[PDB]
Amino acid sequence: AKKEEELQAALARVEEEAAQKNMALKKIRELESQISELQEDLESERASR
Amino acid sequence: AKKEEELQAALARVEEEAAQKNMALKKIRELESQISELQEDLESERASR
Amino acid sequence: EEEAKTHEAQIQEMRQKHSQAVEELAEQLEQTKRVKANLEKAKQTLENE
Repeated sequence: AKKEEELQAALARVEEEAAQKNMALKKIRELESQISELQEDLESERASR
Repeated sequence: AKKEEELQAALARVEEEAAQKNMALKKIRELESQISELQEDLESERASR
Repeated sequence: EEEAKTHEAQIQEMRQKHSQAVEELAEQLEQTKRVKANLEKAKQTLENE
């Protein structure tokens, strides 16, 4: 029961950590997309200048 | 005996997920600084325009 | 100026449409690599049993 109880807690940590990792991964993709759009504006603004 | 190996595997998975999650935080900080620097560069280029 | 601006917009669309297609295909490729790591561990565990 000690290892079984501790195993359930360890498994729950993976699920809890996976939830935060999913949001972090999605935020990284969203932030990366904004960097691409910002880079295009810099090149377009610099080219227009 | 076999259950002990499963508990160690679950605990090790938390370290692997935590390591990958911790790495995402470092990349998120870089994107935040790059986004802030890109905004300043765009403002300077737009202001100079 | 209108022709250059219109022609320049075509290159901008290619940098986003083609990039999104490569990013979508690249995302699926990275998922297969992670699945290969999990499958490799199952072979060592299944072979031991």
